Amino acid sequence: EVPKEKEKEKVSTAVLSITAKAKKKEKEKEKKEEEKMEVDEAEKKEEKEKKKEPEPNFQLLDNPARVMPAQLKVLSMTETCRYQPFKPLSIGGIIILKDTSEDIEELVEPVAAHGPKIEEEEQEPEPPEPFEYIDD
Amino acid sequence: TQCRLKLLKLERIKDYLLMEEEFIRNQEQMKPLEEKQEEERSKVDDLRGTPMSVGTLEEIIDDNHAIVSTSVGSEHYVSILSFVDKDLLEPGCSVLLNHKVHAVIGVLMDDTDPLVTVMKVEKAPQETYADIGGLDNQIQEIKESVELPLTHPEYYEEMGIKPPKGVILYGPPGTGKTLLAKAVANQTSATFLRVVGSELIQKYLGDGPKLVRELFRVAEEHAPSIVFIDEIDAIGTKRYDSNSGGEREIQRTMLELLNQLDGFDSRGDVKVIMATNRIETLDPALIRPGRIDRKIEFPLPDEKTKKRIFQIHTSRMTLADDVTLDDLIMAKDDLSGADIKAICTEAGLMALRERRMKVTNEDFKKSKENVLYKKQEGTPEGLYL
Amino acid sequence: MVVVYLASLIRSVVALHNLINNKIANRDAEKK
Repeated sequence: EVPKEKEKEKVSTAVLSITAKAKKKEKEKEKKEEEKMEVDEAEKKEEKEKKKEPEPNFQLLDNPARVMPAQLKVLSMTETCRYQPFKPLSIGGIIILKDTSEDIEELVEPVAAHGPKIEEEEQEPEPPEPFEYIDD
Repeated sequence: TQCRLKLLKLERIKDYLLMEEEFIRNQEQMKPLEEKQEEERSKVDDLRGTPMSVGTLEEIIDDNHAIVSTSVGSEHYVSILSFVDKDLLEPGCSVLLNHKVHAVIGVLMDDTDPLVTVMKVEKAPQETYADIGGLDNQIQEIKESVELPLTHPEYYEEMGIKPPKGVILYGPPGTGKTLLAKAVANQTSATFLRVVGSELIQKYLGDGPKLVRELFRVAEEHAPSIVFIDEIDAIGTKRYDSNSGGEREIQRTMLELLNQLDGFDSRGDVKVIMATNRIETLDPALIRPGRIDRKIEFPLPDEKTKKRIFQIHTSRMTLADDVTLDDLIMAKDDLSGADIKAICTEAGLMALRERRMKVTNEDFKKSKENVLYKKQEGTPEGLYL
Repeated sequence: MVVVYLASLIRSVVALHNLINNKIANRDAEKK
């Protein structure tokens, strides 16, 4: 989050919140019949909030999320939609013939290269792409 | 009633807004203060050294020293160094010393006397002005004598020479001598120190000349001021022993007053207001002018004055519009303020017995015949005299 | 030994019947 930026920000919102509350106790304009224009205020300012609790299947059990219902394909070369030590369990998951690299032997358990099914095509696989030689 | 109420409601509400606005300033809102002053405090407290051992700052020497008396029991000759200046220190105050090695860190705090706390009572009369009417001429005089030379300098400066230095309020109680002292003091807002005369004669000897000089000297320091000496008849009347009565005790107290008021030691434009119910006990030297200036005499209430004196007592209670004032003037007259208080109390007393919780004309009338007789009875009737 | 056993004897019926209702509750509660 980084602490410093919040501290400037907090002061601003807050000073307003308490000042608005000051205006609410103060009523004189219960009696009035104004249309002549200059005010046309309620002469009270207030604030409030409401928020909803939910967020779907947060954790399966008390322990971490692990396997969960609803299925995804995740492409390789993703670690901003990463593989986890919580995902060995997940792998398999009634895999499709649209995956041309699919299981053929067991599990790798925590990570490694895993079996790619006997390929007849290279449509799903993507060509070579190292960042090795552009580093320097 | 209804006319007042809209403004009353608004004043309480304006004050609410004022309270609530303070909270937002101490908690969130900062611009010069910031995180920065917080750190200034930490840094100053650690250098300064907590605990700070209290001293009293009697005087400052300009060379980077001060003469301090530490309040622990043994005094120290400290340096003025660290977070204070010579001028920043003020005389007769409490100061902070570094605990490890005493140098005077500074004056945040002021020192109040032990004496002054007991003596002092707050200024304001419970009977509002222009409703201590009745000897209405007399009420005005005190406002002219004690209050005015402090309130308005213009007349005095053109008049020239020495101003007033007191008033003496004398004559039978109930003509409101205490209410008057409090009024002038309220108006000026001069520290009102109050001591009963009986404190001047207590068991210990020489306490009288001691208390009175300290009281005045404290009034000069906290000046401008009003000293009220309430009911100085006790000097002769009281004795805890032979030494506490008698001439030595009476003289020493009188003698002190004479030097203090106009004499060598003098006083400033600080006024002494004396209440006395007897100037029989009081000397011709404290009834002498130019340390009393105008004396105020209250005489017994007159037939017409008595109706106005009665109104004041009636205002403190519930307001009458059904009491016959003539019956009171007819029954007794050329009797004190204290007699009008006596008619009022007795009416309240009969109503209390029934558990009637008001006074009416009826309560005043029933009680009034017994009270007049009772006045005569207060002084001995013996067997049949 | 006597004191505890007497406390146990009154508590028993209460504690043992309730167990089945709490047990079921726990398994469901755990998931969220």
